[PDB]
Amino acid sequence: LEEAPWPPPEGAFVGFVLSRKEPMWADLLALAAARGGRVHRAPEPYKALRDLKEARGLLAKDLSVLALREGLGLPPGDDPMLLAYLLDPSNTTPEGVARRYGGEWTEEAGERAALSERLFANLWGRLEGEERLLWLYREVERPLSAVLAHMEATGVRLDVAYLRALSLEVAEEIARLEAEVFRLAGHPFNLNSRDQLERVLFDELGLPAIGKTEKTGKRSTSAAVLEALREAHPIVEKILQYRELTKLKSTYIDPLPDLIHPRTGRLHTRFNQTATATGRLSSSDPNLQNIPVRTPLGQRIRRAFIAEEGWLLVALDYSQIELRVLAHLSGDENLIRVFQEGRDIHTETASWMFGVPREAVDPLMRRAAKTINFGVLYGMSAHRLSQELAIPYEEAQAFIERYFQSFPKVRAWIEKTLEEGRRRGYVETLFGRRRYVPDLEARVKSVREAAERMAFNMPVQGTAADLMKLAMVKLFPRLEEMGARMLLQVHDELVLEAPKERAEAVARLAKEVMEGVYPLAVPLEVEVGIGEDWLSAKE
DNA sequence: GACCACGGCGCC
DNA sequence: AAAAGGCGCCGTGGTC
Ligand SMILES: O=C(CCCCCCCCCO)NCCCC#Cc1cn([C@H]2C[C@H](O)[C@@H](COP(=O)(O)OP(=O)(O)OP(=O)(O)O)O2)c(=O)[nH]c1=O
Ligand SMILES: [Mg+2]
Ligand SMILES: [Mg+2]
Ligand SMILES: [Mg+2]
Ligand SMILES: [Mg+2]
Ligand SMILES: [Mg+2]
Ligand SMILES: [Mg+2]
Repeated sequence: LEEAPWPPPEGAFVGFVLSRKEPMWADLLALAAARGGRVHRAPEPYKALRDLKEARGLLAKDLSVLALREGLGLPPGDDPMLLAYLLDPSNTTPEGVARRYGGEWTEEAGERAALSERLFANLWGRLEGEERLLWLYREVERPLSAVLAHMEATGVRLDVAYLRALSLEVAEEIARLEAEVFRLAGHPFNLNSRDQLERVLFDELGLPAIGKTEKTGKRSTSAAVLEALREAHPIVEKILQYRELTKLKSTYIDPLPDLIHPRTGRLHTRFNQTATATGRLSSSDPNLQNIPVRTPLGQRIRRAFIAEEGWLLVALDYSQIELRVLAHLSGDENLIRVFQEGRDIHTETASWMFGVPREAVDPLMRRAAKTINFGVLYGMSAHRLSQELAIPYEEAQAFIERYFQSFPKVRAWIEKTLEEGRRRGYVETLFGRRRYVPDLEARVKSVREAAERMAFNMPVQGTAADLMKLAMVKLFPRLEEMGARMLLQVHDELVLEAPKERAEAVARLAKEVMEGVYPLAVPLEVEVGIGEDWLSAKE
């Protein structure tokens, strides 16, 4: 390309280099643009940002997030990553996409701009005739990138002082647990080392091995194995308690307060748009899609996520979402009827599990039932189910039979999906998002059957993901108009922040947008809560 | 200081 | 651990 002075003309493709991967934390080291046989390199990258109308190119959203951080309204536009991801969701990195579709991801901005331009050309050509993938690009992925940029640049408020205090309390309880473990072992060792713990449990103490690890075949010390050993030795329960506390402390309580941004005073995640095999988003640096909520300490941590002074959090969560999607995809009359009548399969399963009437089912019990309901749907074994429920194998086997007997057209949809997947090489969501699964034709049964579970899960999980993405794209401009903010997405949940005076109105509108996004053969229902913290907003 | 593979585990 | 699926981050162990 012919070198030309900055600035580029409108429509140019951008290339940029960051000091680190996270756009909220990165220094913009270089900026360039390419169009019409020319490359334009910016002498001063930050000032040069002001010249662009949109970020068009590889990782466009990251540049937009940095621009928004700097107080510039620079929206992301075309991004070859999104085109590539729609063609094949194994396309997740610019290194891989570049190699596959015509170039090399280097560390120079001008080369990145040139690459973006030519990749766009080639990938756009590949989507010619792919009407359904093109619809996803234009109606979902491209506009969603703009929404995600705003979410990333906004961040969420965290009660740092509360977490710092919590750390000190948890540290004292961890000390009590570890001291007991070492007493019971008869000697100290590194309790954080599963290799050292394996030797203590299975060699030094008398305990029976229950299972083996996947890659290296060591005797497992997983929570599932320890659960099976609860009655065998007092050290086991102490280890389980130690694990719960150290997991929460090392992953959330200690690291999060150190990640507050100096300018915004908030915690900023990244929402990765080309990261999963099914079309789900992922969240990283830090992951805010796995904040604890199940246990009492986990709940205390979730309460640290709070609204800005004068604002409230609004949390919205699709009810039984993958079951509703399954009803639509499979067309099972019984399942469709369940949702037309307003029943709750999670509450029903929970009633059976704990042997209590539906009115007696508490939230933790219902959570337990969700694990069981989705476990069974996506192929859990009777053995595993029997162990997790602590019921005889025969009882677990029976539950699985009746589960599918109740909804007969589900297994037929699974078989049809797998057969088409074998022929075409891919399975697809309602909207035509594809996942390639070549191991459907594997000659090794365990491999093939694992592939089958991945394959029939994808249309369900992916359709639910598509629906949420479409809802975000529709909702965002409405929130902007009301002065509200979209903060987080957690798969089938959104967390918004609204001025107190408008929170009730925002909650109502968001619920309606989400429920009416793309009507199915069954109603979509959305549960909504409002609160000063994330935990209180979900109750 | 960094990378990796692994086991393990937090969420959906 | 066991025939649930989908993620990212932890510390360990080993290395570079
Ligand atoms: O926390 C637990 C275990 C509970 C404790 C175990 C027993 C304790 C008993 C104590 C008695 O005193 N389970 C986790 C629950 C959260 C979950 C989940 C999953 C979700 N999905 C998919 C399917 C689901 O539709 C979608 C969104 O998840 P949710 O929003 O949580 O589920 P939902 O939309 O189906 O139901 P809901 O929103 O109406 O609650 O993600 C899965 O595929 N697998 C899961 O395990
Ligand atoms: Mg839900
Ligand atoms: Mg949810
Ligand atoms: Mg209104
Ligand atoms: Mg190891
Ligand atoms: Mg792993
Ligand atoms: Mg699981």
